[PDB]
Amino acid sequence: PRGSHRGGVFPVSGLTWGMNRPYLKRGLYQHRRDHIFTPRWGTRTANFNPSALPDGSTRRWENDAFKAWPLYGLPHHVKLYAVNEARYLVPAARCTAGPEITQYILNQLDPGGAGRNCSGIGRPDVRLPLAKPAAPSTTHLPRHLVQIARHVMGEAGEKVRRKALSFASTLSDQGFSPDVFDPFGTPLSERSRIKRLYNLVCEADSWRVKKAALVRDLPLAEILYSRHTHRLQSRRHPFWIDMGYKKRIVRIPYLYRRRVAKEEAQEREFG
Amino acid sequence: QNRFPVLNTAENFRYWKDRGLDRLLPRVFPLKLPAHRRVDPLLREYIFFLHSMDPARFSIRKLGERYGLKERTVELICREFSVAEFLRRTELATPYTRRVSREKAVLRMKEALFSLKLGYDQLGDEDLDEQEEHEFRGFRSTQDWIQRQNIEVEMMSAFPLPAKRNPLPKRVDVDVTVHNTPKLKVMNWIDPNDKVVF
Amino acid sequence: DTATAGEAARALERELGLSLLQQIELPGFGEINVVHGDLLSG
Amino acid sequence: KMGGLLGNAGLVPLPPPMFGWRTKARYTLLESVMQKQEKLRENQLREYFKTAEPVVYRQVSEDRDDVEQE
Amino acid sequence: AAEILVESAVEQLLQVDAVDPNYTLRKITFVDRDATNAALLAEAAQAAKRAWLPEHQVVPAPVY
Amino acid sequence: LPPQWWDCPEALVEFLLPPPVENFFSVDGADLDRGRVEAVIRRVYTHSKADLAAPAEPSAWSSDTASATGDAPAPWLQYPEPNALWPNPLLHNHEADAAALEAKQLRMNKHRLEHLWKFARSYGMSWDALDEVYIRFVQLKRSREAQWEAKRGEILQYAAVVAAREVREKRKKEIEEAGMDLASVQPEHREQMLLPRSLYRKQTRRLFFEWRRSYLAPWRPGGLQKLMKAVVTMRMLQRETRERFLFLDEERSKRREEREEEQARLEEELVTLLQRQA
Amino acid sequence: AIDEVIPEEIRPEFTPYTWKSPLQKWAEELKRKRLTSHNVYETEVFLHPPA
RNA sequence: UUUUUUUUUUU
RNA sequence: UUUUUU
RNA sequence: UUUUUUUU
Repeated sequence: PRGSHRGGVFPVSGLTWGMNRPYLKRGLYQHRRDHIFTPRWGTRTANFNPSALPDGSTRRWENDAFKAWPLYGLPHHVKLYAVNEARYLVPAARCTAGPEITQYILNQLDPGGAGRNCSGIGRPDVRLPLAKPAAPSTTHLPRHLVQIARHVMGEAGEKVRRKALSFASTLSDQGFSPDVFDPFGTPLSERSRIKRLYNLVCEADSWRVKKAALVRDLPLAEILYSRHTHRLQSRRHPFWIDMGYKKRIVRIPYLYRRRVAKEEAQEREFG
Repeated sequence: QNRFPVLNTAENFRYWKDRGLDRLLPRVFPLKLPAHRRVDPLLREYIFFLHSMDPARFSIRKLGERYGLKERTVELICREFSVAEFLRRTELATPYTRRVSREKAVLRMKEALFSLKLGYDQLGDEDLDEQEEHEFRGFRSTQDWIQRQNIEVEMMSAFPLPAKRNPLPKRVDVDVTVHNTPKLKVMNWIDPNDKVVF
Repeated sequence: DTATAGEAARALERELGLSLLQQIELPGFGEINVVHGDLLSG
Repeated sequence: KMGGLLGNAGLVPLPPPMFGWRTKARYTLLESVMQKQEKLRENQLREYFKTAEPVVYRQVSEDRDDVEQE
Repeated sequence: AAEILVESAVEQLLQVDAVDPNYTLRKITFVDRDATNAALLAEAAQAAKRAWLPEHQVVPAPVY
Repeated sequence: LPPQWWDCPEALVEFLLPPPVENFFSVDGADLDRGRVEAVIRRVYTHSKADLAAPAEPSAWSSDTASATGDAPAPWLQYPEPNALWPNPLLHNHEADAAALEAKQLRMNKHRLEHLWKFARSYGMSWDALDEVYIRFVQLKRSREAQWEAKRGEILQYAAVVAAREVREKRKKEIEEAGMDLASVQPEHREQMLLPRSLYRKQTRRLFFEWRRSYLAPWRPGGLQKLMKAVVTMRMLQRETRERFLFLDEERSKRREEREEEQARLEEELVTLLQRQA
Repeated sequence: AIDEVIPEEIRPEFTPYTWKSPLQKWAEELKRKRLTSHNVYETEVFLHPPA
């Protein structure tokens, strides 16, 4: 069997011995959680309530509680996301190439096809915030159905419905096609949000920060403080571990009273 | 030196990560919580009722689509609700005095604290089906266990290069049930390596 | 040799019956629900 | 003993039990009684569901008696 | 998508969501050209039949 | 009001006395009478007229299938009413074609009725209709919560004097039984002994919560299901009736407008009837 | 079909439709109003009661 | 550390 | 036996 | 809101 440890029995926190130090005697000190970085997402109350009427007015929030339960609904993220959207789609915006080259660029920037949820950016049937007005992309529409439909639609939907604003702007998309258009007044508005860039800005709030030697030292304790991966695992039986806490309930208070008993009595008879 | 404006490059991989002296810096992180507990308790009762009323019209999959819940998550809501109600109607014991491990006790405290700060969720926010996306899930994701290699080296040429050797599936033994009786359970051992089926 | 099944597996399926698709019939409400797959404008 | 176990699995014909089958005369009548009792018990529980009461007292000391199925 | 369609057909026939039953529609059929798709569709049918008709209600042996 | 709480102001009445929850009626047998149940079924059957009828299937009759018998003890079919509707005889609508057609229709309807419950079991409210009520239920309850919060100070201050009349009286008896007399005690300690700071704070907190716990409708241990059970069941009775008489009681002499409002006011009658304490 | 993209603020999540269930419309309405608040939502409070 | 399950990557 | 407290 | 924090 394996009993007591045969070795240095170095501490989990990684501190040295000696006088005027946290640790005095050599030991493991596995129970000492104070030295270990832990969050505080709860709340603490006061020791005395001066108010006459019993009320929970002593409850206070913790500093780490605000960041422990965030919400992706704050207003100051949409503005930043919109700006990054324009800078992320610049490769295809200034790509004065054919449809084959433009399509490939958009595919890498946003994976989308059959059986996948795409953002709809770049598709002919989508509204985009273009710098200047431009006509829709009516190149993909059939020519046989539009020509036969232009006569049956009538004057109501041939010169006042869509053609009244189909050539108001000088610029156009995919060349020009005055013959082929959409007589019906179907507005292709609305869009969809991205799943890659949106998830990055949302998580940005979790990494924000608010005779001396030239070069600052790097104590070992620092490493183990935050990181929990490099820390030795527990080996003692759970039963013993749990019993240690119970022992301290009545032991600890006695030590505090024993110290002040001598100091207080000395002053009452000599001082 | 090179142009590649995308979000799956070597430098862009694992965005918002400490690379340098900031690794040792302490940082607070959000506390995870299961979806089946963040939903409004009120809605849980409603969902359970439907399930128990008409399983045919209200199937496990159809019920979760309206409220945006996964097939696995919705199953736990009915199971956890059932037991809570059973002990109350029968006058056996109160939920608060119920015996349970310490792992669940801490979870209950987080659930109450989650709503006290933000509030309960009226409707779940999760996708029913998965989607193939580039994400970092552990250290076993960015590794090839078949060829046992990290760096792929290939010849640079415009002409068609010969393809690589495809892997074969691993044949393992399995078991099936043929006859089941209250006093006996018969099973069959399948051996895919046997040439003769018979 | 240990990649594909032999001739024994193929022969067994012929006898077991594994080598108009579906019909959901409800007496009183719905006549029949046939899922036959074929050409429409053939 | 090996034959009996294999018989239930359907691999081989079921072997006869001890003393044969023709002598099994009293067991046939006894088995019918057990089967009849099971069917009769079913009829009893039918009525319960209509007025299921988790808590049922009695006219002795107002004692509580819980009911649970399995 | 397959499960949606199949599941929807059955309800129409029975007219569950109707205060006043008006039996007019008593014939629903599905036609698919693709062999692959056809096969898949069949599978869906099977699942639909389960949990609806009392003659095809399965139950695990341990709980049965 | 109770004699103990006789000092309650006008501004604090509705708090301790929760109103009777709008139109919350239940259908469970725990709060129903023989007379009421009979009346409700009668009111439904009165739509038509008949004298002669035939037995029903859902009544023993050499039961052989697990379809037409008592269902499993689910928390949707435990309340009393449909056991008194299924076994009901097949009523008529009121020579040669006048009788042959009437019989044929009834016989045909019989078979469909039988299988109505065989496949499906929920033919009441629609998906949106079910959800509609739910929305409103939450909304109405949210209001009460808001009120409480606003009136926090009022409630707490009120309860302070409540505990004074109980702690002082209760402590007086305890000292008399335990102690001997309070005549030789210091006057300064007389007030503290009768109203200690421990019991006063503990009783006030317990009494403060007493006033709370209103709106017991959305109660976890079977408090939500009660509304749903009583809501959905309404539609089921109507449907059942119609099934029996599909094409034998009306000659299609009304449009959709009349039919839509015909079943509107009908429900009103039922709710009043069942929801009554005479 | 793409050109110079101008940054524009949109709220695809809060977009009522003719196919959404009644419960979804209700749930989204309350959530939208909470994020638009500029007096309570965008504030930090230490104590729970207004002390 | 799973009520009605003898099933469950429970954590 | 006390203190705190959705 | 439960003999909750609280510990043979």
